[PDB]
This record gives sequence, structure tokens and C-alpha cells, in this order.
Amino acid sequence: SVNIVDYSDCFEGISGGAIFCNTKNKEYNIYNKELIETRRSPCSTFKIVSTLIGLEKGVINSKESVMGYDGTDYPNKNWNKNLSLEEAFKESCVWYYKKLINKVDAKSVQNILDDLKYGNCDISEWEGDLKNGKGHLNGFWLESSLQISPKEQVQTMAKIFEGDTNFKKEHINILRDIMAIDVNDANINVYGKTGTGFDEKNKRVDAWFVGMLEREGDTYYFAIKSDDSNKEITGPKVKEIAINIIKKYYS
Ligand SMILES: *C(=O)N1C[C@H](NOS(=O)(=O)O)CC[C@H]1C(N)=O
Ligand SMILES: NC(=O)[C@@H]1CC[C@@H]2CN1C(=O)N2OS(=O)(=O)O
Repeated sequence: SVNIVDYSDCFEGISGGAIFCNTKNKEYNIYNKELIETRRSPCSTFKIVSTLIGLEKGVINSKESVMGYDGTDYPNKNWNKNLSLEEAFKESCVWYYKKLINKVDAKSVQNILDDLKYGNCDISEWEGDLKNGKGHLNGFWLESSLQISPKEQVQTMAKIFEGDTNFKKEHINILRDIMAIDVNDANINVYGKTGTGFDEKNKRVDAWFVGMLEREGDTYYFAIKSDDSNKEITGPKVKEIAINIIKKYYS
């Protein structure tokens, strides 16, 4: 049962869409259907899947696992250390996940994305959008060849966390641990990841918050996405919109 809904009051004037789906009672709530079906770069939301790839291939093993920091200077304080999987995920540390993915052969990544139906599954621009000048701080998942819609994000999240993939339960639980967020409401468990990019072609942001909500037996998989032309709209801003929607409509 697909319900078209109006969450515009929570977007406080920012252009975007939201989809919340409960796979038990098959209830899909959609705000801005056209946007929810449009494929865009996942940006840092891809760290959800990249974490599972690294765990499955043995590049990392636990939420403590390290990737061998080499001393490179970065402006984010917390990137300048041999950080663990759990801290790299929470700090959205690009060098950690770039080094992780570059230890995996392209055919393995292709087959996993194909199995997950991860959007267009297009990893052809492996090294990413090099024309932005950021060099090694780039990859196929960051405003580059790989694109996925908010609906497809929710479908992927649901397949993973309902246990319908071949990923190990141990590895799923590590991901659950590191994605948990504190929304100052103990009656719901929220998990998610932000992402931020700028679509230079269309001059619009790609700002994301993707994840899941558990509340008293029911689970909702969700994706909130802005395509606003205002460059101040970031992943963290869209997460704030997402939490307001959760608190108002899913409590
Ligand atoms: C991922 O989207 N990115 C890595 C890092 N995290 O940003 S987030 O808070 O939106 O997750 C900085 C920006 C972005 C990128 N383009 O590298
Ligand atoms: N980024 C978060 O996790 C958000 C932002 C602030 C706190 C924790 N959280 C909330 O939902 N908060 O708001 S609060 O309930 O009004 O205190």
C-alpha cells in the first residue's frame, strides 16, 4: 500500500523527497515520488555498502579494524590518525574507505552491486570525478559513475538488514552498531548515514540521509534526499529534516 504523503512542513522550504517503507506490513510512504525514483550519486551513503564489502573480503574484520594510516596531512583533525572502522564511518573518513575499496578487485565489487541491485551498478569511473582536482579523495561513488535512487536505497537497506543477502550476520551486526545514532528518544532506534555532493551538471546538491528506524516491533527503511540548488544544504542538514519527520510522523 503506497501512500503519497506531504512532509513539506519538515523540509522548511528545501527541495527534496522522502520514502519510508515497512516491509512487514508492506506500507510505503512517499513524499515527492518523482524525486524518490530519480537516480543520483550516493556519495558517502555508499560507506554502508563499502563497509560490508570490506568485511566480506576480509580487508577489515571488526569495528576496531584499522587501515594503516600513513601520516598524510588532512584538515579534519580526526582523519590524521590510525582510526578504527567505527570512527572512520562516523567521521565519514574518505581516505580510509578509499584505501579499503582499492584493496578489492573490480569484478567482486561489480558482482556484489549486481546482487544488491545497487542502482545502475556502474563502477566504470573507478577512480571517480578527477576533474574536481581532489585526486585520491575521489571514487566511483562520489559524484561519478555510480547512481542510485532513494527508492533503490531503501530496497537495498531492507534486503541487507532483513537478512535477505548472503552477507554474514556478524558483519550486518557490525554495520548496525556503527550506524546507530542518538536522537534523544529511547522509544525508537535510528540508524543511518549522511552523504553530501554537488551535481555540477544540474547545479544541484545531492544531500542524503539513508537508514532505518525501529519502533516497537515495526521497522521502517528510509531515504531522505534533497536536490536543492542552495549549496548550503548538506547531508547533515537533511539528517536533521529526517529526524524531524521521524519524530513527528513515526513516533
Ligand atoms: C560523503 O558524502 N562525503 C565524505 C564526507 N562526509 O560528508 S557527509 O557528512 O555528508 O557524510 C565529506 C563530503 C562528502 C564528499 N563529497 O566527499
Ligand atoms: N544529530 C542528532 O543525533 C540529533 C541532533 C541533536 C539531538 C540529537 N539529535 C536529536 O534529535 N537531537 O535533538 S533533541 O531531541 O531536540 O535534543
